[PDB]
Amino acid sequence: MVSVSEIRKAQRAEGPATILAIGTANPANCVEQSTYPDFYFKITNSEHKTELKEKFQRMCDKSMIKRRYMYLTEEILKENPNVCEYMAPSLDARQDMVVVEVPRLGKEAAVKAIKEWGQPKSKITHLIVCTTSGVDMPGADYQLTKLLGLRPYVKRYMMYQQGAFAGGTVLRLAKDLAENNKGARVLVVCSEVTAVTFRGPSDTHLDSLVGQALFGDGAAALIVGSDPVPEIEKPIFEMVWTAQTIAPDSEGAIDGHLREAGLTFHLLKDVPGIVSKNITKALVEAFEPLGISDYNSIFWIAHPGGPAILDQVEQKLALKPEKMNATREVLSEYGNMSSACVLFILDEMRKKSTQNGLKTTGEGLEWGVLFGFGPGLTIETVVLRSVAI
Amino acid sequence: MVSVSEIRKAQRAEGPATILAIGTANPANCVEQSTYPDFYFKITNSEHKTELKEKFQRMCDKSMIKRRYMYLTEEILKENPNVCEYMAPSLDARQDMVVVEVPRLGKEAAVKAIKEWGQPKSKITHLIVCTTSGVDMPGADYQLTKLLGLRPYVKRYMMYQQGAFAGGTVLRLAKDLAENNKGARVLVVCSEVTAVTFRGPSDTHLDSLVGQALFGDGAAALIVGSDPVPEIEKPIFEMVWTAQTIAPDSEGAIDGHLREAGLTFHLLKDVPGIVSKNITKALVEAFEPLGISDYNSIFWIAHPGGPAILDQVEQKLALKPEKMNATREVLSEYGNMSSACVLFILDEMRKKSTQNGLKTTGEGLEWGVLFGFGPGLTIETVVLRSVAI
Ligand SMILES: CC(C)(COP(=O)(O)OP(=O)(O)OC[C@H]1O[C@@H](n2cnc3c(N)ncnc32)[C@H](O)[C@@H]1OP(=O)(O)O)[C@@H](O)C(=O)NCCC(=O)NCCSC(=O)CC(=O)O
Ligand SMILES: CC(C)(COP(=O)(O)OP(=O)(O)OC[C@H]1O[C@@H](n2cnc3c(N)ncnc32)[C@H](O)[C@@H]1OP(=O)(O)O)[C@@H](O)C(=O)NCCC(=O)NCCSC(=O)CC(=O)O
Repeated sequence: MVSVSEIRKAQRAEGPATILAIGTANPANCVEQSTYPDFYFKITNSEHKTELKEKFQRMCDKSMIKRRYMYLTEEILKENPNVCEYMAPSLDARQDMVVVEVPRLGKEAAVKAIKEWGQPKSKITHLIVCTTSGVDMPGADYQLTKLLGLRPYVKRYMMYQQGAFAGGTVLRLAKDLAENNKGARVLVVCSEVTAVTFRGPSDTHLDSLVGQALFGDGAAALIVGSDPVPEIEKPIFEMVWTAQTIAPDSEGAIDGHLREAGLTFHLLKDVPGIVSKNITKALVEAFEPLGISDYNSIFWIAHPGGPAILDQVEQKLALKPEKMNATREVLSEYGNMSSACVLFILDEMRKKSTQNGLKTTGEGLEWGVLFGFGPGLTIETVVLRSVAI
Repeated sequence: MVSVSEIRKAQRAEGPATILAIGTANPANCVEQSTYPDFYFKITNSEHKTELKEKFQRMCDKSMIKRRYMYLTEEILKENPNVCEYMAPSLDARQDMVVVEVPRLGKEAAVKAIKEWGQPKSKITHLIVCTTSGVDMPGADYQLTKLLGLRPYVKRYMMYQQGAFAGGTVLRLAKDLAENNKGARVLVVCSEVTAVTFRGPSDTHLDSLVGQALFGDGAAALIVGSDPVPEIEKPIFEMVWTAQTIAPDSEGAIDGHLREAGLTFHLLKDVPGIVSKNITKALVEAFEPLGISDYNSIFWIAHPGGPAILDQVEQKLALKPEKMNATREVLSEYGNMSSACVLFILDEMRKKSTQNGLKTTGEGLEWGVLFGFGPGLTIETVVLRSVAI
């Protein structure tokens, strides 16, 4: 009797998944980078490690980060000496921080996105939450449903322990949820808190130390939907095509293990080298089908894992220095916020484009690319189209 | 110049997401339930806790589980006393087990699904991995990509710390990935290992104790795609509609926290009561639009969190005793395997339907329902259509 073909035709959306609102938030504690080496070596009781402190000073001076926002404060760190050690049992304390802070910070960003969107939160049909900081059951998706008062029947996607490429992963996921479901409006929240990875310095673990110069906190929220209601909703960017891949010869480039001493990273190859070496193949896969091969002709969003990734990509491709302006401005004012970074960069780009009277939200250009980089080594690619004005 | 409308039309699939292959696997160690109370109280050094052992005997006798498969053995447990205690620092040891066992067991199930499917593994475009046992970076999705030799550009969805409703969550996700992307073939793997939750008994934590009578290990893998190639591929079930909701008055019904002592569950209400009280609303949302209100007329798959959930649902709705046969057979022969359970039940159902000469893979019936239950309290609903023969 019942036709599945008819149900399927009626159930799906028609146009491209579109970003309709972006909102961000960060912990209130602003930590200057200029003074961080002194602060970090003093709070971890490592002032005697003179040569290591000099190496960390050089890491901070080359970071290209001016400041970062951290949930962790001097007072919290003084109450948690095992978090200040390089390797001490401390997961319970870290989890107690981040199981609450991830959804709290995500809530602030989401409220800002929902206000911009301007439509009832009862129209949110799907919720994607993403974090690399802590895990719990029910997860941060259930907590944000409760905190925001979303409908209990919101369809949830809890992306845990994902890593820094997952701002691209949540976009890749939201595209399919919005496009295959008529009326669907997806709230996307990436919320990342360094309390799980902060730890003291050790001279035989310099890969862990460079994370202490770069990682910062923040959350970003999006509303994503297909078939925007003209003039009620306001498109910012459209998603057109996505990919994910594992770079060859990158085994163990970025490992991260969640243990009794928290989350510890381990770096085993040359991340800037691997990303630079494999970015062109990612661009030809995305843009050869669209007939574009001039990579200065598109707008750019790249996860700023560190400044060397950006510099080597710019050099490899001969990007004009300005292509990475929005990326570098986020790195400078917030540091590497893992999965959220790329979403802050989208917000900076559209805000500066609009503020400065450019013709599109993608710096006056039509087509754009967003890249996430992280453990695997994984590269996430999202092809975007800007919107006029 | 470029038309996004044309790209979107060309990029999407046309028909309903279809399950094209199912494969399962379990650890080799088969643990009888009849003797488990003696084994478990002896291995955890709790033989002196006489009244608690009697309560556990009653839990096991009412479980309706005949046997379970466990990665954990007597030899492993004897090497890990802190895993045998109710609450001892042990996450590092547990993580070391499950970061390897989750992908190993998932690989076995996936190979079986890929063999059934019969098509090149190079046609797998998307991979969803789901587990509640351990987390790592790169995740179990990267490990399975490597173990199976999938293409490096497979698009991955790593669902961590999800909980027992997530066999429904992976179906909900795979439906959108398959339906919105022409040609997409999704490998879905749920792989669940009790090494993260096993722990000794405590008479002030009886909610943790009932998990020790019920939780078992296993993995299940699916191939999901839209637009199956007639007679090359072989549809088993079609997905038509999905939902997820949070039952009212269920705050803290099933909490699970991942700590330095591993994953510990905490039960605070009446799960069978909450599920039974809210299942009818879930069924009317799913089936009122299809015009069906006789819930014996559809085929059933329900997460067997415990036998009381099943009994109270059967009683509430006046299901014939046979509706839950496939569900109860899985509970009996494997116990509660968290997210994988529901996928084992789909395999049992289609195998028994085919074996016994019924007309469809859904026990001779056309429409069916699959439910996942877990932390939140969350209910996942997936509406399925069977396939002839
Ligand atoms: C660290 C940088 C900002 C510095 O770049 P520069 O080229 O400008 O600078 P430089 O060599 O003069 O100083 C950088 C400092 O890094 C340190 N350093 C140098 N060699 C290194 C090595 N192989 N192992 C670890 N750290 C190293 C030294 O202290 C050195 O200063 P000196 O030797 O002179 O004292 C850049 O390397 C960077 O962007 N790398 C980031 C690549 C990446 O892995 N980031 C991904 C996320 S981090 C990660 O850890 C993820 C995670 O854990 O999940
Ligand atoms: C445990 C059962 C198999 C037993 O059911 P019966 O009705 O047949 O039996 P019964 O009362 O005679 O014995 C069941 C035993 O459960 C124990 N028991 C009874 N009262 C309980 C309570 N409120 N707290 C905890 N456990 C309880 C007692 O030992 C009792 O035996 P006696 O008192 O006579 O010694 C059933 O309750 C069940 O299916 N519950 C499962 C509901 C659910 O929560 N499962 C979700 C996953 S578990 C979870 O823990 C998830 C997780 O942690 O993530």
